[PDB]
Amino acid sequence: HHHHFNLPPGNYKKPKLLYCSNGGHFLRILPDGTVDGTRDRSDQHIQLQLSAESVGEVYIKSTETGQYLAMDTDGLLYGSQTPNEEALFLERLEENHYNTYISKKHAEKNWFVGLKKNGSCKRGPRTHYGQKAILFLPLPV
Repeated sequence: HHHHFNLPPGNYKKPKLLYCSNGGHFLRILPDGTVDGTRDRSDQHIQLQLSAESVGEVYIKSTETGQYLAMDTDGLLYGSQTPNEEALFLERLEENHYNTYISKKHAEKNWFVGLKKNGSCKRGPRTHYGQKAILFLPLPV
């Protein structure tokens, strides 16, 4: 492993909203495959169902469209029609409180799922431990 194994206490029984403290946005996967953040809690594309593949590994899926969150070869998040290797993330506890998601495929480069204050996603290479952009809080829908 290239990363620690502190895991968050939550479970995957129910869908969640992934709230980013950085700018106060909910992770969103649009129908056209676009990924970004929105502060609008009424949005129908922010409800996400997480599921464990192996301990500490998860798929993050739009309950509204069935698209899986994934990060491509150049570090961009996108919504995938199918659950592939680019869609697996290492879900870990951070700062003894938050949830962070590292791209499994690009774990050695420390590429995280992250939202900027303006609500746009961060490209993998631009993320890193210590940023507020990578810190999420899963909230009930």
